[PDB]
Amino acid sequence: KKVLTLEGDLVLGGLFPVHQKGGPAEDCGPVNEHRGIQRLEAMLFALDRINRDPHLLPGVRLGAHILDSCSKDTHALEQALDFVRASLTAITGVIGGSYSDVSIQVANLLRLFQIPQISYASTSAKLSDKSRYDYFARTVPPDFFQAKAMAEILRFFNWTYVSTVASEGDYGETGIEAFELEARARNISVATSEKVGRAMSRAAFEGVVRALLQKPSARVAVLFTRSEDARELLAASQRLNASFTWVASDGWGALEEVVAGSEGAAEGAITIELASYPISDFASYFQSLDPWNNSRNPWFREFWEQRFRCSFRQRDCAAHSLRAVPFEQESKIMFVVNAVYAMAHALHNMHRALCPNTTRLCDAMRPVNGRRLYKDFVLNVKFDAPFRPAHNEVRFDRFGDGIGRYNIFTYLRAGSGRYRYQKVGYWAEGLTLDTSLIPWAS
Amino acid sequence: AKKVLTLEGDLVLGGLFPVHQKGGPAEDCGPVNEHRGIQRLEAMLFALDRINRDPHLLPGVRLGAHILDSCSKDTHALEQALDFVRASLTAITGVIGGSYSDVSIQVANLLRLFQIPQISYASTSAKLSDKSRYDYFARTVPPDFFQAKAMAEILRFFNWTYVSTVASEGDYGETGIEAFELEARARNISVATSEKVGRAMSRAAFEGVVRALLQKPSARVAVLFTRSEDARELLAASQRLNASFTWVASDGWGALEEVVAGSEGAAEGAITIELASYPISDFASYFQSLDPWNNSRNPWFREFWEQRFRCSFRQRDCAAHSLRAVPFEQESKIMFVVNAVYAMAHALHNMHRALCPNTTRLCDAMRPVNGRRLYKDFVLNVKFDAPFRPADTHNEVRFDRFGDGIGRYNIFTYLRAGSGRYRYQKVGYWAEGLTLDTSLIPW
Ligand SMILES: N[C@@]1(C(=O)O)CC[C@H]2[C@H](C(=O)O)[C@H]21
Ligand SMILES: N[C@@]1(C(=O)O)CC[C@H]2[C@H](C(=O)O)[C@H]21
Ligand SMILES: [Cl-]
Ligand SMILES: [Cl-]
Ligand SMILES: [Cl-]
Repeated sequence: KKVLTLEGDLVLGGLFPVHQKGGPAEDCGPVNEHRGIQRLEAMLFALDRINRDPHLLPGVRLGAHILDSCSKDTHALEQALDFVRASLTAITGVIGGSYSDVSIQVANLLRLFQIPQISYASTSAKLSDKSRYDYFARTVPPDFFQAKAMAEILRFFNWTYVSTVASEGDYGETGIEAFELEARARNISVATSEKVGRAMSRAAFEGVVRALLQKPSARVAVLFTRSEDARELLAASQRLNASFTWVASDGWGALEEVVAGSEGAAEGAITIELASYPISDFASYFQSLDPWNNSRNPWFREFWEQRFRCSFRQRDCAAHSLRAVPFEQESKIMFVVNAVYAMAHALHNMHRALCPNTTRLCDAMRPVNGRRLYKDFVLNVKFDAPFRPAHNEVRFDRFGDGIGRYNIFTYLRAGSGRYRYQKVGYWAEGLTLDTSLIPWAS
Repeated sequence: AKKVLTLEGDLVLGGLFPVHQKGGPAEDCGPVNEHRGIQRLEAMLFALDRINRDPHLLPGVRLGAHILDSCSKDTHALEQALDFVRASLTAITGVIGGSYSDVSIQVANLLRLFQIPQISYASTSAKLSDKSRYDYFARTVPPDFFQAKAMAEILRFFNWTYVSTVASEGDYGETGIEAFELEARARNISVATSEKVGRAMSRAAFEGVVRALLQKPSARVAVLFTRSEDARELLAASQRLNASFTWVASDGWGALEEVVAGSEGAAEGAITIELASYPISDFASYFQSLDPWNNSRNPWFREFWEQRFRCSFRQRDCAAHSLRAVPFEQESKIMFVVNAVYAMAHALHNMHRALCPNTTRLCDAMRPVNGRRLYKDFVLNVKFDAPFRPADTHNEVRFDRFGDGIGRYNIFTYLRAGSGRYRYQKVGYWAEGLTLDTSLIPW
């Protein structure tokens, strides 16, 4: 498989779902544009800015070794061998992965070589356990909080009889387990609990929907699903003409790919995303990307062909521009940039203590000690989030986690007939909803 | 800790045993583990000696060992298991173990990256049957769907319809109880409460579990899918709180003495399960003849001796003891250990017969052994009479399509015998249907 490599004095590993999961034979399927390509390019954008920052590692260039997880933990683990083979390349730290199952599988390999790891999207509560994930940190909070936010949405609307659907794996199952605990504490009962396996068919999704219809009093379906599972569930529901009030986690969030083609089935859905903002300079950087000037990204030409349904062989790709089309910044881009900066700040603070007389890598950091870097620097960073709007701070808590803050969205059909996500609320140690923005709310 | 049991050979087999219990929050390794630790490790060494003398099983190919200690911890086991792959980055042809499902899964994730076949003698988690994830794993034991079905059938037989469940956190406990619950539901069995035992539970936290179970006085039956230490500590807490429960426990508790020792009263009337087996021949004699001077090959034996006879070698006079003098109860899964080692030798033998026909020695075609072909073409197709089987038995060793063993279990009850001593009695079995006889059950 191909790899993205950038030269530096210290090299940061990267892990992203550049491609979707493949079919029954192949590990890798189509290019994953939003949570794959954009997130990868956000890490490249962050590295470029750090490398030109006079106040952050002025004498230490940050390189990269970025791998594709193909949205599959076993494939991510096979790729993750490149990070450790230079110990039986030299990787100082790893940024990634996205999926909780990928981050857990990778963390269990990285800790064996004391490589620090910072995830920008893995929300599984299991990852908060430092006796098991002692080299793991994340810029995102655990789903202990997300599950409360979802139980409280149901409690506010008095939805006391609901069904649940969880993605098989750490994320979905432990997320739904936390949701169900939090719902029972607020006297919300569960009609049925469905599961979506890691290799389900389109007909098997229709089975899930039929199973949810077997309890007609439960109109509210609570999802702790991966985007693809939310997408297929919704497509199955459109096909069987089933109507549900969806309440879904960040896996769905405010992704257009989830609802595209099943807008009618999704209408009225309440979704959650981790509280974030779009990073302004990232948008001009991404929209400038060009298949002729972006050779450092080995998956960019395959992304271009898919996005613009063109062929470089057929010479019909140049007519397209990311400048000439609309740009929707993926919700967790801020978390990617914060993870790269958190690692850069940690190495900078380590450099200040270990190399006081030079801006260059002194012998004390040849090589970088993984234990010290994680325990005494990564966990202790505290800085103002870069490219933030006119206020956020990057830091890790005692479990190496981010802050439990969430945005609440609703999926609606506007007066024009066009569909959109609309921010209707917020959760941060308590629920705040603006019912005037929810079309079906009284 | 960092001791490794090494034995030279033409082909080296990796080994993995919980030679020590898990330590406290500051140490990876705790006290030496006699029954599921020392005895199983010794059973592998016993099998290797007997294979290495056998003229019909690899006559010109000596099998070596690289045996590691998991310390009953999946993170520790995996740090140790790097030894198995550091060459492929001495060469390891296949691996025997581990015991705990979480250990076996963690190691299988690593070994498959290097196409290293693995055979467990005790990990029963259904997750391990998934060949999209554990394509180099096989086992001499069945997956826990069968154990969980057997448990739901035991309840249904006695009309125990409102019950409680206790699971050790992880892929053995949680998935075992989850399977049990689906089988119990279909048999009109309800669940009062479901408790989880965390990996770092305190004496107070176990008492909290007992009180959580007491909050439902209608449910006197508690179904356990727990690791032996969790069951030991839950019984200890029940004894402390004068709590009375009808225990229905998986192989984790099984027929272990250590689980019941000191909590006999809280344990009395327990229905426990173990995988169907027999004590093997020659091993009882092999184990009892072990001394701190002849057994230098096992670096953990002196520490086992010190624990067993409650003495110290530094202070001396530990020597004036013998395993022959003390009684010997062969650990229930010793047969699975020997079967796993023999399964690998037979797969290696059959591969040798096909790829090296012109010599009894290791030819080029097996220099190195191709792990993918070893697993797919030979390990999955082994079929042989179980070594050291008892008189007038037709036990065979084989694997199904997915590398799993056959769902056959023995059912036990924990009772006070006529001599006043507390003990486990065989009162039934499950092999595609429940057979138990009420007569041997005192209640
Ligand atoms: N929070 C998730 C997880 O697996 O931990 C759910 C699905 C996938 C989300 C994302 O990449 O934005 C990440
Ligand atoms: N069957 C178990 C498992 O973890 O899969 C339960 C606890 C431990 C048992 C044993 O070593 O005898 C093994
Ligand atoms: Cl990923
Ligand atoms: Cl083990
Ligand atoms: Cl245990």
